Amino acid sequence: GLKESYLEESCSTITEGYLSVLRTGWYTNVFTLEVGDVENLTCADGPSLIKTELDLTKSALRELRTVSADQLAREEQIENPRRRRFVLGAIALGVCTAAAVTAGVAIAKTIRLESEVTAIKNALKKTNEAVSTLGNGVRVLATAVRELKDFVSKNLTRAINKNKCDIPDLKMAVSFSQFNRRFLNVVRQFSDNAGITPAISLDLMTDAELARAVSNMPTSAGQIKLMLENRAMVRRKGFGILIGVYGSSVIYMVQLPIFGVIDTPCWIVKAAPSCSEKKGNYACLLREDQGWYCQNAGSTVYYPNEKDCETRGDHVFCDTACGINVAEQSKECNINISTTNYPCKVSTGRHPISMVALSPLGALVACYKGVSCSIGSNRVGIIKQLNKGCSYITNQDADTVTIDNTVYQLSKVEGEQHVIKGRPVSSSFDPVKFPEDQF
Amino acid sequence: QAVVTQPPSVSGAPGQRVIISCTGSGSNLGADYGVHWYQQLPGTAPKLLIYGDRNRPSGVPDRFSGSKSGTSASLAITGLQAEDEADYYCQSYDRSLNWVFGGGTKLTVLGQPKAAPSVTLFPPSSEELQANKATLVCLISDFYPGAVTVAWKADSSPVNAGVETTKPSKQSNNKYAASSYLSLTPEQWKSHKSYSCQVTHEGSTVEKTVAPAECS
Amino acid sequence: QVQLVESGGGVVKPGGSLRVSCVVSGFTFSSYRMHWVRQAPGKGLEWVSSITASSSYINYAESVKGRFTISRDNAKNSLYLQMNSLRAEDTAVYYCARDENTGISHYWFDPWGQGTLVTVSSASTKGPSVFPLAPSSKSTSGGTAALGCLVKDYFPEPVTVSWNSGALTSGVHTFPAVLQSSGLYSLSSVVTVPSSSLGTQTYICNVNHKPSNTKVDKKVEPKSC
Repeated sequence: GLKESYLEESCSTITEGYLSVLRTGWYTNVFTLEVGDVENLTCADGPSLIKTELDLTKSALRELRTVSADQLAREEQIENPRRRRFVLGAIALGVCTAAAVTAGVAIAKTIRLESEVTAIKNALKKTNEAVSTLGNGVRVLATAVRELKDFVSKNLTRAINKNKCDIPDLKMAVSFSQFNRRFLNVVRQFSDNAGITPAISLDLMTDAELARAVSNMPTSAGQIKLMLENRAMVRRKGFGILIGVYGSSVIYMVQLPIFGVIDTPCWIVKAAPSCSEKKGNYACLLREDQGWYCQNAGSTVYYPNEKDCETRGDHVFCDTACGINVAEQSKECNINISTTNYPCKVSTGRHPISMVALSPLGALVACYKGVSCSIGSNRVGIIKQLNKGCSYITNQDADTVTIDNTVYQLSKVEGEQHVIKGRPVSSSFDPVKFPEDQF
Repeated sequence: QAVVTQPPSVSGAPGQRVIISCTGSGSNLGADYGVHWYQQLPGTAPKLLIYGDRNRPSGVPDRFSGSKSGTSASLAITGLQAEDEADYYCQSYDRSLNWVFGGGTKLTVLGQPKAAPSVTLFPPSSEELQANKATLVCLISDFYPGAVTVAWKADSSPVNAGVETTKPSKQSNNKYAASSYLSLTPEQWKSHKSYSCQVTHEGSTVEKTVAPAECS
Repeated sequence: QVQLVESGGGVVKPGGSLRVSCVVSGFTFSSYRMHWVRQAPGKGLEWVSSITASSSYINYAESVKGRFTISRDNAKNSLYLQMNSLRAEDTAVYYCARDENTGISHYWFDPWGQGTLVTVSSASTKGPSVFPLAPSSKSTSGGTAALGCLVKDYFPEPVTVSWNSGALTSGVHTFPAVLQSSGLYSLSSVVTVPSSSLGTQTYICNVNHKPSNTKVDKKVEPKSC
């Protein structure tokens, strides 16, 4: 982002301008829709707008009942999914979140017992917003929505009297497809994904009920201001569970993430093979420490794979369920004289292949066996030819790099790039410490 | 919103139990936010006593325990000693006021026997009368209960023009002391007959009298 | 090993400015939010400011809003608190406290600093005037006789009273200062001595004032009555 520093000593790059936010825990939220006594009244006079929608609502209720009854069947002491519908349904939630689906499900078992939902309904009798405590000390924020029940009951049964249906209106029929949209989409999502939706949508929680349910958590005044502006990524990392249909209401829960850390410097380290130690003797080194890094409490957290973290410009949305704690002396491998303080793992072996590693600001390229690799752009097709490798090139100097008729694009972001002068590694590198470069 | 309320002072006796309360409201302790306790010695900076409503940082001598429930929190000191005389503050988080602190209560141990005060009245000097100014200095020292009221009566008339009594302050030997200064002009210094610095100490009264000449 | 040192306290007239610092040591300064907590003399603590670990979100108290400004320097290990348009209700002691949190609902200041004092009053500096207090009747004989010298009307408060230049430390005790109607301090120090040692004495108290020197010595002698 802000500054990239090139290191000839080990052929690596570091970008040091990323403020970060790390997830810490989950905040739950229990809803309760209303559909009312739609199952009782019947429409049996001509096919028209009202007739074709009542059957839709009743069929949706039937499908929701079937999928809720089938939801308490998959929980056969299952913890490791071994089915196509479940393995492919658990990877879209995030591998690091697979340990969070279990926590949500275990919370679901507590709240679907008797005398638990009874408390929730009692807590919502007079108001649509009432925080309630569970039996095991956990606090649950309960939200109630009553759009249909205040439409099916008070100003629908009058119109449909004596089963002389569909005749005495042409406008209320249009409104019956207005209040009915949310419930149909909710049941469709839950029946399509077996009750475990992959992310919140504007059907589970509208934009009004997300800003109100994020300013009711107990948090600082900065973690709230950050969420009320990153509510897109908040929606992207929270999943909703299904509790069931208890009579004529739909109860489900939705898990909102909590950002425990809001500002702390972070950096990316990216590497590629080192050198032609001796022309024909291609025995050169390779850092295997790439990934992310962030500070939380004076102990840097390390994510070995870059897919575990995202980016929204400066802010970095990592998580603390897959982080690996490293000593805060790990930043000393960037000034490499083969220091014995922190043993850098790096690697060992003699099979160097030409590689390209895309950097946030520039790009780094290595060509060893004499492959025709050339710097390219848009205004000029071929600008210059480079020799050997580890020649880091900016994204202002070049716009594409070509290696074995395979082009790579470069980013347009701008930052104060830096280069650290240093001699590359020599023929013999013994004092480098001991990694495990296998598997 | 609302502020966190604490009792002004708490009194105890050695070996007994002491309870310090910290009453909140519906926006700070009603929204599931913590109550945190700090002990401030008379001369130093506060140090953490309990964090997270029940825990103890290493160093606290295991006799401090806390509890929070609803909109209240309490601190229990078992086996009070003579070294636990300080000020105790309780801290929370409020929705609209970012960090709220309690008023702060002071724990006072009652192990020391009462001592009567000793007062000294100094006649105005001869040198000070040269520069058309008159001052009377009255000193009070060596009394354990820190509650003294100073009344300056001239002959039969209580004068309350220029009385400047300070607050009692601790001395090295666990005793208290105070002073009361009164300003006068030289004309009325000699016009009256006598002056006094009455001191009250839980009912006990000590009187000292000075005269413009007092020569006989 | 955590150690927070603050400096910059002093005396300033109302409607002025003052910049207090705080230097950290022994921990990573660029990972912790830091606060500024103030305490009036003899009153309860009060929170003043806060700045996150990269100067992004800054929160001010309600009574100091629009007058203070907190800053940081993650490379020079310090945080600063500019003040402006100070008032007489502002004098206090300022601490810089690191911030601890559990993640969701617990927030506390664990390693408080040392503290510095800020005096804000409209009174002007002025050297003390030392007046003697000679022994008289009713204040002598008995077991011991009491005498001392009076120090009056000095605005800042580094006043030291030494009788034999620091050699007489037997029966000397110095009383606390007095806040007069305006901003003016006064105190008296007295010494109890036997009422039969007169004629052989070294009772000449030394008064030293640091901001304005105003060094002066006064001898005390017993007069009739």
